[PDB]
Amino acid sequence: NQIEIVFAAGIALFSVAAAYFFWAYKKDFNSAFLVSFITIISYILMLEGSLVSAGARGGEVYATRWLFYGLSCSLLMYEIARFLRKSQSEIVFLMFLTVIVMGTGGAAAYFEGWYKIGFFVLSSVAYVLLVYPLLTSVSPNRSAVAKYILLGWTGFPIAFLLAPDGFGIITTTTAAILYLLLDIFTKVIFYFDLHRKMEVNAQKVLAVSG
Amino acid sequence: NQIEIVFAAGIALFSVAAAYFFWAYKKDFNSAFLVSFITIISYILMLEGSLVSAGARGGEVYATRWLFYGLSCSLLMYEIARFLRKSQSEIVFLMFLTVIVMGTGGAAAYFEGWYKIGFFVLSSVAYVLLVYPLLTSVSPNRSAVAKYILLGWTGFPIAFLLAPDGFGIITTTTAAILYLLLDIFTKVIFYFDLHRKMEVNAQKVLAVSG
Amino acid sequence: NQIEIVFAAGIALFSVAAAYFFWAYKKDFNSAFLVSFITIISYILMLEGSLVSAGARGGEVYATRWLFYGLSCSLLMYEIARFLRKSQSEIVFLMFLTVIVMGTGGAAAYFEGWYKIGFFVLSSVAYVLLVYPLLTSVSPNRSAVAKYILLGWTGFPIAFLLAPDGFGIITTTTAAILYLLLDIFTKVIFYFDLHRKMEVNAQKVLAVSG
Ligand SMILES: *C\C=C(C)/C=C/C=C(C)/C=C/C1=C(C)CCCC1(C)C
Ligand SMILES: *C\C=C(C)/C=C/C=C(C)/C=C/C1=C(C)CCCC1(C)C
Ligand SMILES: *C\C=C(C)/C=C/C=C(C)/C=C/C1=C(C)CCCC1(C)C
Ligand SMILES: CCCCCCCCCCCC
Ligand SMILES: CCCCCCCCCCCC
Ligand SMILES: CCCCCCCCCCCC
Ligand SMILES: CCCCCCCCCCCC
Ligand SMILES: CCCCCCCCCCCC
Ligand SMILES: CCCCCCCCCCCC
Ligand SMILES: CCCCCCCCCCCC
Ligand SMILES: CCCCCCCCCCCC
Ligand SMILES: CCCCCCCCCCCC
Repeated sequence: NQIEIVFAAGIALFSVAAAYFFWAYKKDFNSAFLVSFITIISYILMLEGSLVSAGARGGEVYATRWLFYGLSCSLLMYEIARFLRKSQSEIVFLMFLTVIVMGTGGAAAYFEGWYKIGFFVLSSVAYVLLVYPLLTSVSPNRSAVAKYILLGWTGFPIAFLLAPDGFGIITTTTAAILYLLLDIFTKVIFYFDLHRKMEVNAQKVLAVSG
Repeated sequence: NQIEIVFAAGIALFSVAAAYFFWAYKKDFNSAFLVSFITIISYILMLEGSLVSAGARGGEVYATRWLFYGLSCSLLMYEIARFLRKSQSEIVFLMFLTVIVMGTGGAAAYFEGWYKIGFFVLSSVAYVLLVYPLLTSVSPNRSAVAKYILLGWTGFPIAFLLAPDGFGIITTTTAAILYLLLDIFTKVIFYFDLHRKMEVNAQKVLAVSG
Repeated sequence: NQIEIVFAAGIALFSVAAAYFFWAYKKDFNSAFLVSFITIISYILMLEGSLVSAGARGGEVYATRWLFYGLSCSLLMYEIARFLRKSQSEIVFLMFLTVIVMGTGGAAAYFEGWYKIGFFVLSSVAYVLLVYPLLTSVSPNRSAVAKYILLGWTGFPIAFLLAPDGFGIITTTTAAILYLLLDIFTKVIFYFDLHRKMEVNAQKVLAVSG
């Protein structure tokens, strides 16, 4: 009952964000639009109940959340890594790491016992490899970005461990509200905050070889 | 009984098209070959009955059709967008839209009630965003292409609404014949018609910077 | 019992290989690391028993093995094709073929009767198209590479036909040991053997236009 309302709020908010982002930005590759549109699909699937499995302490796990993050967060990571002027091959690497983090997180959420532990460890290893080059970047853009990695991206494995995906210390519904707050921060606030600086950065890189 | 014959015809025709396209074209990236080869796989899976679900008015839905279109139609969209000399980042955007249209169409086909409606709406929104830059292109190549978008690509959501995927006004078998006709048009006739002009266009773009 | 030990050995070995490859190579796009990390995930899923189906002569089939090869072997194929200085569009083509080979091989393994035969034929056709430009390459690098294609990549369809995936002449456990030997050869020995020559090749291509 309660969790349907959370998922409905997610559908509504990301529909508004997608419509806004498409209208506000240039009518070309709009990662902000795609990230939100994909998240709409993900929230509808969770509302539908398409793959709900038993979590810890009697909660539920919605492992398609994590699988769709493999797509939307790769777009986010493209923006972040470009913003920090990583090389093209490091951008691709970081995007691969991102997909791996999300895919193994979905496995860790769904599976049990030692499989959950094993997949959570692999996800965490790839995640350390993902954020270390972001957090240690010498780019002047590192601090604008660090707050998304530290409070947003890193909030997810913390929420995961508390949630039925992990130990089940908090309920399914409270976990879902937490994931929705983190989604708004990493997928919507991120662009309101950084869209213009990222576009200006993209123009400077285009104009200046090297 | 009848629908097995339709799917068998699809297997046979796309096997011949793939063999022809591989032989006829250069032994390099051959999108025509890949589009047909992928469609072969899709028809075998539908003949096998791998994920058949109940549609409207007592028909059947073969939602893997739509999922495989996310792969083969991205290759088609690459050809179309390149043909109209869209920028590299607009090509990628249009390819993303294409995958979204097909993925949400497969969800709309499979799911029911308000979920079918919701996913059909999201698919239609992405589809309007996909074809608007194609149909309004100033490229001299726009008219050669418009007939595929207007009669072929747009025939699919019309067939979908009539089919058990949508309202079920026509039977599963009649829908499948219609989808096969649309497949031959958008995946085979398309290349017989446009292959040479697309290759010439690709050569001119390679030779002339700007 | 016995096969759990094989899968555990795979988990252990690829974890060591991934850790070694990440440490040994440059902290940038590391295909050797990703190939091994992905294979870890695949072995954990097979140990878990996530999609086990009945094979021939009373064996078992682990069709997720083949599906994950579509990802790890595309990275390998990127390295191989680059090593032979194939053009960018031929590299993409070969990578598409690779995904098709693995995807249809997973279908052939899982399905039965004429579907197994049909999908094995399609996989074999794409595989001939994949290796013919590798085996006939005029690159001086062709011979270093030919032993991986001839003994490793081609060992898989042979093992497949013997295994419960195919005729079931050998048991599930013996097939799994054979696949693990082939994995170590094509994914680990490959890099110990060829890593330096591939990096030197990549530097020469970067430095010399044409
Ligand atoms: C929705 C938007 C974003 C940026 C989501 C990010 C998610 C993560 C960083 C999740 C990480 C995980 C870790 C590191 C390990 C356990 C499994 C998780 C997938 C929750
Ligand atoms: C097989 C070849 C092609 C070009 C297929 C194209 C399919 C579509 C354009 C389908 C579109 C859909 C729409 C717009 C909305 C409902 C769901 C559909 C997937 C049928
Ligand atoms: C794990 C690493 C590698 C390089 C795996 C390669 C696998 C193949 C070349 C498999 C080929 C198949 C063929 C050609 C036809 C039957 C199905 C297979 C997938 C086994
Ligand atoms: C303009 C360039 C955007 C690049 C988008 C890359 C596509 C990411 C797909 C990841 C699939 C899991
Ligand atoms: C500049 C565009 C880079 C696109 C990066 C692609 C990442 C692909 C990851 C695929 C993993 C499934
Ligand atoms: C059922 C008792 C009412 C629950 C009130 C808590 C809901 C507020 C959640 C808001 C999260 C932003
Ligand atoms: C020669 C360039 C061809 C580009 C092919 C792009 C690959 C599309 C994959 C889409 C996956 C759903
Ligand atoms: C010039 C090659 C452009 C390739 C476009 C890639 C599209 C990736 C879409 C991935 C969505 C799942
Ligand atoms: C069962 C009665 C015969 C059905 C004849 C209609 C089949 C012709 C379909 C051709 C579609 C191109
Ligand atoms: C440095 C360039 C590496 C290119 C990696 C391509 C991504 C392959 C994804 C294939 C998905 C099945
Ligand atoms: C130089 C990087 C080339 C990357 C090749 C992408 C191959 C995409 C195959 C997608 C099939 C699902
Ligand atoms: C159960 C009888 C012992 C089986 C011994 C064979 C195991 C050796 C396999 C090693 C493969 C490299």
